[PDB]
Amino acid sequence: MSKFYKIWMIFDPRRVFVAQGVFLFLLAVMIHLILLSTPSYNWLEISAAKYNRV
Amino acid sequence: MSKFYKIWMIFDPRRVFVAQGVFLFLLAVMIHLILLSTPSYNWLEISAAKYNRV
Amino acid sequence: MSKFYKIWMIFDPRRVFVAQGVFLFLLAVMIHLILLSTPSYNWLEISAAKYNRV
Amino acid sequence: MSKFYKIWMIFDPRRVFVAQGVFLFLLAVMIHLILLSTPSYNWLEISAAKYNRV
Amino acid sequence: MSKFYKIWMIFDPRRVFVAQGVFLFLLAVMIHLILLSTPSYNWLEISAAKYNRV
Amino acid sequence: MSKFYKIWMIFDPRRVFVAQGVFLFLLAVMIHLILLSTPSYNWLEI
Amino acid sequence: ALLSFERKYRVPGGTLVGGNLFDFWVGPFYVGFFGVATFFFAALGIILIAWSAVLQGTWNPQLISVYPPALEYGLGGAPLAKGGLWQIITICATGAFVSWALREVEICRKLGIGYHIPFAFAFAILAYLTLVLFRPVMMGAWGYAFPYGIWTHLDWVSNTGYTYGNFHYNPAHMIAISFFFTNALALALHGALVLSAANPEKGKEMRTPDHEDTFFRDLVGYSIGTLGIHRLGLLLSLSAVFFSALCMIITGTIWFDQWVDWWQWWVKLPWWANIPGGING
Amino acid sequence: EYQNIFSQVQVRGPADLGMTEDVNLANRSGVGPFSTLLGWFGNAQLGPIYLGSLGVLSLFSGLMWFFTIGIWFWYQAGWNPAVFLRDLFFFSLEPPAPEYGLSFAAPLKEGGLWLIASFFMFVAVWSWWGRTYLRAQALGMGKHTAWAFLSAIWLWMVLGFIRPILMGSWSEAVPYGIFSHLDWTNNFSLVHGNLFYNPFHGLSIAFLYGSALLFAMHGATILAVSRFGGERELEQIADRGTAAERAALFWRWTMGFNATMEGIHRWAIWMAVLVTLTGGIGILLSGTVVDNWYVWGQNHGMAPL
Amino acid sequence: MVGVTAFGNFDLASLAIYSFWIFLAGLIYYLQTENMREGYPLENEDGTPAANQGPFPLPKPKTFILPHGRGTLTVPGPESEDRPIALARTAVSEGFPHAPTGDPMKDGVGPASWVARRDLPELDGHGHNKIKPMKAAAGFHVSAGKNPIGLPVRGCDLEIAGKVVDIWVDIPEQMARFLEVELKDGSTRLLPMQMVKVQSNRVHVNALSSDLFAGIPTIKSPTEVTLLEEDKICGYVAGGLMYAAPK
Amino acid sequence: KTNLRLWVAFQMMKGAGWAGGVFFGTLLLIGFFRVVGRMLPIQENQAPAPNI
Amino acid sequence: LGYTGLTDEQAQELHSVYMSGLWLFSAVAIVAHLAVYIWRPWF
Amino acid sequence: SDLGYTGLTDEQAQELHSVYMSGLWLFSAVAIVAHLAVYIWRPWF
Amino acid sequence: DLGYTGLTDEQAQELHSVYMSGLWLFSAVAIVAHLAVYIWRPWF
Amino acid sequence: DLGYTGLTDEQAQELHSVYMSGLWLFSAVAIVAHLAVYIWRPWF
Ligand SMILES: CCCCCCCCCCCCCCCCCC(=O)OC[C@H](COP(=O)([O-])OCC(O)COP(=O)([O-])OC[C@@H](COC(=O)CCCCCCCCCCCCCCCCC)OC(=O)CCCCCCCCCCCCCCCCC)OC(=O)CCCCCCCCCCCCCCCCC
Ligand code: BCL
Ligand SMILES: COC(C)(C)C/C=C/C(C)=C/C=C/C(C)=C/C=C/C(C)=C/C=C/C=C(C)/C=C/C=C(\C)CC/C=C(\C)CCC=C(C)C
Ligand SMILES: COC(C)(C)C/C=C/C(C)=C/C=C/C(C)=C/C=C/C(C)=C/C=C/C=C(C)/C=C/C=C(\C)CC/C=C(\C)CCC=C(C)C
Ligand SMILES: COC(C)(C)C/C=C/C(C)=C/C=C/C(C)=C/C=C/C(C)=C/C=C/C=C(C)/C=C/C=C(\C)CC/C=C(\C)CCC=C(C)C
Ligand SMILES: [Fe+2]
Repeated sequence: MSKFYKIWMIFDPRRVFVAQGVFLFLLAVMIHLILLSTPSYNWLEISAAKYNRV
Repeated sequence: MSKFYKIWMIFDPRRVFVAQGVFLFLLAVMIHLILLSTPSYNWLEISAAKYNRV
Repeated sequence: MSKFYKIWMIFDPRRVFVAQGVFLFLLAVMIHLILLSTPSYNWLEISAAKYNRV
Repeated sequence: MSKFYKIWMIFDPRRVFVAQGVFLFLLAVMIHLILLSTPSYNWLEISAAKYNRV
Repeated sequence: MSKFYKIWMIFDPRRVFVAQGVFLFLLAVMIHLILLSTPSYNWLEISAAKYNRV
Repeated sequence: MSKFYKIWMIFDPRRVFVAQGVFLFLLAVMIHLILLSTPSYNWLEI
Repeated sequence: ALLSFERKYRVPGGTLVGGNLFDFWVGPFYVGFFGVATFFFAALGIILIAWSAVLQGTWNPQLISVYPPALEYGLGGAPLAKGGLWQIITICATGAFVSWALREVEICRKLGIGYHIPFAFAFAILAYLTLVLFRPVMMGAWGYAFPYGIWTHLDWVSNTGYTYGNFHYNPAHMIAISFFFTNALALALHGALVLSAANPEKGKEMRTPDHEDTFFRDLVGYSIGTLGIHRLGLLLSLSAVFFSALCMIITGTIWFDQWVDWWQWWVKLPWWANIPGGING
Repeated sequence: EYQNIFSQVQVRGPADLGMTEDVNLANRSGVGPFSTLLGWFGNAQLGPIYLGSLGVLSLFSGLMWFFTIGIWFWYQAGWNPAVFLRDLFFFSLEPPAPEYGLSFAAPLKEGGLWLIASFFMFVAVWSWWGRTYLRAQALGMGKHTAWAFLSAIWLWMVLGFIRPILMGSWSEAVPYGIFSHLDWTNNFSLVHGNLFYNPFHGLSIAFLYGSALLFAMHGATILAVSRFGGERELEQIADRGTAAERAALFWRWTMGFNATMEGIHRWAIWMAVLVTLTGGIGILLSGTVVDNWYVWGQNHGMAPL
Repeated sequence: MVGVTAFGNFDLASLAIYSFWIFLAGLIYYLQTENMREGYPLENEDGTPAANQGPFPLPKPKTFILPHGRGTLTVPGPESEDRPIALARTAVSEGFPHAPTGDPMKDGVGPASWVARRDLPELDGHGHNKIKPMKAAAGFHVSAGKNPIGLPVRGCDLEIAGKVVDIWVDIPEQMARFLEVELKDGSTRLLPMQMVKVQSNRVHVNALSSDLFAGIPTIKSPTEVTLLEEDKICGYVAGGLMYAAPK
Repeated sequence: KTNLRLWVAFQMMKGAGWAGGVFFGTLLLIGFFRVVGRMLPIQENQAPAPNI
Repeated sequence: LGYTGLTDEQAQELHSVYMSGLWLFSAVAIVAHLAVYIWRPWF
Repeated sequence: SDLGYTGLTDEQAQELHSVYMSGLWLFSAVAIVAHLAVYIWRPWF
Repeated sequence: DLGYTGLTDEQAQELHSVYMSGLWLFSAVAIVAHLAVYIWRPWF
Repeated sequence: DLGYTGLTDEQAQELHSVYMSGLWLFSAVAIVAHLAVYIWRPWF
């Protein structure tokens, strides 16, 4: 549990950091687009309906 | 979190700066295009309605 | 901010200058085309309507 | 601004001159074509309408 | 104005003359075809209509 | 036209003559085709 | 400007037309007589595409289309706004392609290499001329050629194909498709093999051509070799293009009906034509 | 005048058994016969071939798939050899009817035999992929062939497995026949609007044409510099010679930029894997995301409104 | 998901196409930088580093480990010609040809150029020489073609220049690579197999006139040929196409 | 020089003759295709216009 | 970490001239936007 | 120091820039006159 | 002093003089042609 | 003198004289042809 630092002697930090960055960005973009295509969580349209911007 | 500077002992600053510039520009363009595609928050059409330009 | 000049120690000035010129020209052309696509900011058609030229 | 001449220490004059000539010609052609696409600035059709030539 | 003759310190006249001939012929052909495309200034059709050749 | 003859100290005259013959022939063919496509001036049609 | 080894190769000779005239480089490009011709024709064709876009009334590069003359003009000239711009652009394209091939010939003989590349390019030029010149001439109208638009020439492909029903019942068409698929497969295999030999597992020496031969003999029991694979690549590509040109040249000229109906000569062969079973019986 | 298309003299020597890096030599066969006909164009030697566990698995599964389709064809002919030869190219194993969904309850005649054949094919293809990977590994080479094959497998899996599952029906899959899968291709285009207006379809076609273009260019270049021993590219990578420089300078003087003796193969592998990758994506999007590609093109600036 | 858009007309297909455009730009950048491992930095016509170098930066070095203990190769790396070039400028401006100072075929410039490759023979997977004379090869014989041994060799001037003595064979590929030609003075030269046309009664060399055969570079060992010697021979024979056009 | 006049004329004519030979050869090829299509039954069976 | 071969003084001078050019470009752009906003505001 | 990548000295760069600016101002003056003529003939604002 | 093409100062001056003579001749012909076209059929 | 082509001044003068004679002959023939066509069928 406290020996999780041992992972850095098996993976080199460069590849892990690049892979993690790409993964995190793509996951966040996908989640945002999923929320944006759902009418109940499209915050732009919610704001449009709340303030009568139509 | 103080010693975040040691990232530059792992990542070449030349590659990171180019990648970051490309990423930031593409993200800004994407968000602006999202806003232009929304009938609200399209500042050009908002002003056209506000000043009776149609 | 007082040390932003060291980017020229990181990046070669002439490659940056060429890339910057291309980027600025393409950005300006993009914005002008976006304005010409908008009926309420196409200055040619605005002048056609103003002076009644058909 | 008084030291803008050092760009010729950065850039080779003849490559810049060739690129500049190509850029200027293409820009001029682009603008002329854009004007000819507009009904209210196509000077050939403006003269056709003015002198009643069909 | 008076020092423009130094352009021949930058460019060998042979390649310049080849490029200038190509450019001027291309431009002239462009303009002639542009005029021929329009119903006005198509001198062949203008003459046909003027002399009722049909 | 005072010193135009110095063009022959820039370009080799044999090559220029051959290339000029090619250019003139192609230009003549281009103009003749443009004339043929028009309903008038089509001397073959008439 | 120059590559580290380029200087010893730039020597005065190998031209077909002209001499020291036009025997120079502009940056990396070599510009002979046919370099000048190619540049003129290409620039004129591109500016004429732009002017056709102006006449059409669209600036969307995916909506720009230059249509050939209508069928009622036959093989004669047409007005510029209606069919003539397409004809001038076709002439410019043919000139640009031929001048490009001849420029490649000049470069080849300046470098002392064989003329395999201009020959291979001439194959593609001939396929283009089959679609745009030979088939329209045999069918008797410029209106059977395709338009110059990114998505409208796909409309030409679809209409031409569906005139004869499902078009991949054309037999030469089947041969051409098989050649294209085999070519893509062989290109993938060849690139992968050379890269796998030059980039072995980490920390190992480069592999030899013996290792490549061994790999393919282990996999499929045969290795064609290096000379063999390059010969095979050239021949597969050229055969694909040749059979595509053939299948289009026979389509509106010798054949006139559904190709699926062509495949019925085999079924109606006398010594099994009436046996009652299966699909066609 | 000699264009190096066909060899003019042919020589033979002792057969080359191959390298022994850490390949299990007990799983190799003997060398086959030399063929003069093949030797005119490439190598004459046939074999040896490596057969291992995955070779056995792939051969058994592929033979069973082939035999299942063949026995179904023989059944459709009524066991008549004349009808079998006449209506070959017209027989077809069809997937289950649309009303069965993804279920496995379809009868043998109405799509169950198609499921059996498909299972055999699945096993055969994946074991062959594993075989390519392991044959590369035994010789100490990189796994580029396995990844290119993985691209091809991606398109195959989308056509036969992934897309039918997302659509919720085995009837979406491709039948096993010569003319029937051509009919399937045409009907797939007709049902989904016009497949020409699928952008990934266009990209796939661009990369197929590009494979033909790049392969013709590269074969011609290597044959043109083969007078300097340019075909021996693995050595031209390690020790650059006049062949590589002449090829690079030809393409540089022609189109303004060139490749190396290794970068050109990088271009090659990517040009092919891209046709198959973009094709897989374009087929996956059809019917699950876009039902009418022409209308999609109209809404996306590709077709006139 | 048919008709589900996050904004505007942007659905999973639009997301896919834009993601692919980004991926394709990145892939093209990678492919060009990988192609930039030979011939860079760009040089002036006088040998100095050019002012301009291009839109793509030079890639990080990678090392090849050559087999049979031949060493390593790190590219990109310092690249030098390591041979004199007998060419003179025809113009002060750049972009014009360089004219040969002496005999181009002897000097090895133009289409007659060669590269300073390693002075060792090419090896096979087992360490033996890749290319051997068919006499020294064990069990090799001509199988199905016209056997060139004993045929006269005719140059581009339609004159006899020698006779074929042996065939040099690529042992792993099992293909003929060179023809060994004995001249009138009892000396032998190597001719690339790709540059000769073997006819019924003769071998015809279109690239090289009969007198120029004596000028072909020789091999210092009768039993093997190195990479450098192969460069010289192939470059000479190919340069004959341009530099033996008269006669 | 009269020889100079004839030499310039000969160079012009060489260029013009090569251009004319190429142009007329293309026309002869077009005529070949036109004739072989005239001998074919295209008139009886004409395809509809592919361009719309 | 020179990375380009420039010294400290060279980098300072190049950045000074670059910033002069950037401020000139920005001033022209600001005047253009002021003119457009007076002519036809977008807020 | 020089920082030059192009081989020009300081005086050479100054002279080249002077001539280039003369040409640029001539081109700009011609363009300004052309725009004035077009705007008088047919204003776009 | 600056040299890229091998021309001296006098050579450049003479070449530019002849080039400008040719340019002015071409421009004069073009001006006459435009005057004729504008009289025949003005475009303004 | 630049002398990229190896011609002297007198050689260039003589070559240009003959070239101009040929050019004027060609132009005269073209002028007569245009006069004939314009009389037969004017285009203005
Ligand atoms: C999201 C969009 C934007 C994304 C990013 C945008 C940012 C900018 C662009 C960045 C991208 C630049 C790409 C350039 C990379 C250069 C690669 C290279 O050639 O060599 C370098 C490097 C090694 O070079 P080397 O010097 O030769 O090494 C030799 C070694 O010494 C010894 O050899 P080795 O053992 O190491 O193997 C060598 C091999 C090593 O290559 C690999 O390892 C590839 C691994 C397989 C691909 C991963 C997907 C497989 C399916 C997932 C299941 C397994 C995951 C992988 C498991 C990893 C285990 C290691 O390297 C190669 O050269 C291979 C050349 C050809 C590879 C072809 C790959 C075909 C993939 C088939 C896909 C099937 C499913 C697709 C599903 C749909 C996807 C859209 O190879 C790689 O890094 C391969 C890159 C793999 C990319 C996969 C394709 C991605 C598709 C996305 C398309 C865009 C999205 C469109 C739809 C979106 C919908 C929303
Ligand atoms: C009316 C018909 C439709 C149409 C419908 C389709 C459909 C439907 C599809 C295509 C697909 C493709 N089409 Mg389309 N197509 C049309 C018109 C065209 C035109 C044209 C000029 O008009 C062209 C050039 C193309 C070209 C293409 C290809 C780029 C693409 C296939 C890639 C490939 O290699 O697949 C061939 C390769 C494979 C299928 C991979 C196979 C891999 C497996 C692993 C192999 C296993 C072998 C097996 C075990 C057998 C063993 C044999 C023994 C070992 C010997 N089409 C029109 C619009 N086309 C595909 C695509 O990707 O679309 C996006 C597709 O699915
Ligand atoms: C869609 O958007 C639309 C098109 C509507 C509008 C968009 C508009 C924007 C994007 C266009 C932007 C254009 C750019 C910014 C314009 C820049 C123009 C400048 C750069 C042109 C400058 C030209 C200078 C030339 C004319 C100078 C020439 C000098 C003489 C010809 C030669 C002098 C050189 C001397 C001789 C060098 C030798 C001296 C030494 C001592 C030897
Ligand atoms: C869809 O979204 C829309 C388009 C609607 C909106 C999106 C907007 C966003 C995404 C656009 C973002 C744009 C970026 C962020 C703008 C940045 C602009 C800056 C970077 C431009 C700076 C330009 C500086 C130039 C003008 C400087 C020039 C300096 C002189 C020309 C030369 C000076 C160099 C000297 C001479 C170097 C030599 C000195 C040494 C000593 C030799
Ligand atoms: C779509 O847009 C449209 C087409 C409607 C309109 C757009 C128009 C714009 C984009 C067109 C721009 C056109 C350009 C900028 C026009 C420039 C024209 C100038 C550059 C022409 C100059 C011609 C000069 C030539 C005629 C000089 C000829 C001199 C020879 C007759 C003799 C020279 C021989 C000397 C030099 C020998 C010297 C050697 C001794 C040893 C001294
Ligand atoms: Fe290869």
